[PDB]
Amino acid sequence: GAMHALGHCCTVVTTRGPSHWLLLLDTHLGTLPGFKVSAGRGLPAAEVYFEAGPRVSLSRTDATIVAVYQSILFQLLGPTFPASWTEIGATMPHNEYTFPRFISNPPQFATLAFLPLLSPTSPLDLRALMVTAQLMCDAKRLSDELSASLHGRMVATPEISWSLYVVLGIDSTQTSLSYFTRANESITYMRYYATAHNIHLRAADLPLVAAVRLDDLKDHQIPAPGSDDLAPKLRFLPPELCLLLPDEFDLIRVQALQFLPEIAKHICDIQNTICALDKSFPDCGRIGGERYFAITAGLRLDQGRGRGLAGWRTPFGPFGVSHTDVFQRLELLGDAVLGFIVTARLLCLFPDASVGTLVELKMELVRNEALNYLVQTLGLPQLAEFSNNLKSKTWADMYEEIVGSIFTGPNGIYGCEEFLAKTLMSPEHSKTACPDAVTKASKRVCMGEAGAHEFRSLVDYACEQGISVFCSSRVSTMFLERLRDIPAEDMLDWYRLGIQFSHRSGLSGPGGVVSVIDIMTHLARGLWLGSPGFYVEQPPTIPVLYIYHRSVQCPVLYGSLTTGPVASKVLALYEKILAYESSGGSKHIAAQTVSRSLAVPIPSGTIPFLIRLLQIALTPHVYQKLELLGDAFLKCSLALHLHALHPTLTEGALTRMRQSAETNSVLGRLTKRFPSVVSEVIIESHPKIQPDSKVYGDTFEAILAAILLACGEEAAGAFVREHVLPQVVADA
Ligand SMILES: [Mn+2]
Ligand SMILES: [Mn+2]
Ligand SMILES: [Mn+2]
Ligand SMILES: [Mn+2]
Ligand SMILES: [Mn+2]
Ligand SMILES: [Mn+2]
Ligand SMILES: [Mn+2]
Ligand SMILES: [Mn+2]
Ligand SMILES: [Mn+2]
Ligand SMILES: [Mn+2]
Ligand SMILES: [Mn+2]
Ligand SMILES: [Mn+2]
Repeated sequence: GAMHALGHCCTVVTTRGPSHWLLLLDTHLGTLPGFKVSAGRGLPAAEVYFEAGPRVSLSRTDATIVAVYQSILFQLLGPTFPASWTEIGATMPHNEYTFPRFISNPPQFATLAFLPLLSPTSPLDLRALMVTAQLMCDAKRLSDELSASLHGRMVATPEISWSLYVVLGIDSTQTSLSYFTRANESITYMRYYATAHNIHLRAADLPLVAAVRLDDLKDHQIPAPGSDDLAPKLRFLPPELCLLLPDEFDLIRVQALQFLPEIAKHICDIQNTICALDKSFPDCGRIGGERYFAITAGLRLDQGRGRGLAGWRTPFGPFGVSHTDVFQRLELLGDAVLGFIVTARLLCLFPDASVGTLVELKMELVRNEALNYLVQTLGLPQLAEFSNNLKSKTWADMYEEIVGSIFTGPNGIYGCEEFLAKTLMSPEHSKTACPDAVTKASKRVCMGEAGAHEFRSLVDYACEQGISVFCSSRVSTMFLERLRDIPAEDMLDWYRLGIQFSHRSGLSGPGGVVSVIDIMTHLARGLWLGSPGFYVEQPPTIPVLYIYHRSVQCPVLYGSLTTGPVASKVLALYEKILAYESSGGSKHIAAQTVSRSLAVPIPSGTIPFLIRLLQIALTPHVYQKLELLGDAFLKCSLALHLHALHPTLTEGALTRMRQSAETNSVLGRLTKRFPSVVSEVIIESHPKIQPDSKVYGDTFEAILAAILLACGEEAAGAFVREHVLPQVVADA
């Protein structure tokens, strides 16, 4: 209509070859996921690929010049198609959508126009359109104009539904006057058209035409000047009813064009999917076409049905990866990121807890029985659709998939973390009168006018009522216990923070619902993502702040280190840990040596703190939790590095591969590649230890954590792809 014209380079491929087109959309739908179309309706199986182009503008005139070519197309497509892509699309029967059970009537309806292209690189020529359209307009009738120059050329029958055919050659063996037969009936051509279509031939004495109706021709190739490999479907028609199409409209071109209603339908499919389930599926950040495929992959647990997923068409992700495989490799990855988040946040939520109990709590939340509950609460099962022909499929899987999907979306870890906070903790996780002292204490809190003697009352009654805000029972129980250790005057900061999250996530106003469960939850959230660090039991409290190193910051919550209520807590630890008096001897020497032996560029002025975190990784009994964290991160890191490295592989492959480089022995050897000073301190702290010992692999994970903790994530990530990634053995 106006400048508004996003370009897309289509490529319709079939047995014969590729057909390119320039798709102009009046809307922003990011990149469009290709899709292949099964064999049927006269036309054979094919594949359609998309790929963003330039944002081509158009002067109203050029817009009318496009209109023309379009009508041409609509005419070559026949009467079974209304001259309007937008209409051809909005007429779609429900059974042809990716979610036929969730059809929405979106506000707008994209406008599309297809243009011919010689090569995926060729520019847009608005003048080449005239020439083209002219050719069509000045198209003679075969009876106006040898059988070797028409062989292969296309031609339709205007008076005959514009059906399309491919000229094979003039058959002088007979003429329109000739005869053909049926079981118990012999008729002349001329007569037939007069009887049926009720048309009166004029050049009845003209030599008939021998061509194959495009339908029948499905994918069969064209013989040579009648050697007629397979000629039973072959038919004959009056050169006068034949309108020879100009060279350009060659088979490839023609037939390829029979797959445009479908590209339109595709756009219609998408759009419909988007605004129908968009606010019903965990937001990933994606939009348009990618948000679509993302929804299909997460909601279409079963594969297409012969004909296809959404009609005859079946959308494939980058590298032609099925939505099925995508779900497979997003869960695998969601499982790991989810695992790492939990390990990190629990460490801080229970800085005094032991690894043992820290691992029990983890499962307590990452457990299938648990996630299968968060999924039920997310109302996903209802949207989940599939023909129960798929066997170890689980709801819980969907949770990890979403997590894996948020991460790879533009929202990333910041997204998974949010998704996580909301879901794992909720007032809907506990059951349910109350005294007066509590009710009044509730409101006062709802408006900050609440103090220390008002929260304790709230925690105790929530302590003696069995209030739970985690999908787990022990975790919840364990939670309330922590609060007991928390000084009342510190809880309002956790609240104002929890209530802060509930808001920017659109799941709550500026102020809480005014209930005790509600109140407790806002603390939970806040304490979940708020706690500064943990203790390395009998030597201070390690601060978890590898998140302030991320290139993108989120002050609204976390804030800055230059200073908030929460922010100040972490930094407090950070310094107190620098305020420690390094006993510098060897553990410090090894610590130093490891620092420069990273072969990785860590952010500046991050060294001193790193060294600290290294000595701790080196000293025995203390590296306990660091290892726990390293293990988790490493698992996440690798999965990622492989996920990117092998876009076509699935779970198993990806699993076996990363697990290969996680075994202690593997990690241990790495630990040895450090200048002996390291190996030395180990043996130093451990009497009569062996080269195949565990501590070797275990301290490595301890190190890895030390990098993440002090240098940030990506720094550690590079650490992994530089030293550990290389050790992954190939399935082959
Ligand atoms: Mn309908
Ligand atoms: Mn008549
Ligand atoms: Mn992917
Ligand atoms: Mn603790
Ligand atoms: Mn389980
Ligand atoms: Mn599975
Ligand atoms: Mn699972
Ligand atoms: Mn609001
Ligand atoms: Mn591991
Ligand atoms: Mn791959
Ligand atoms: Mn030992
Ligand atoms: Mn280990």
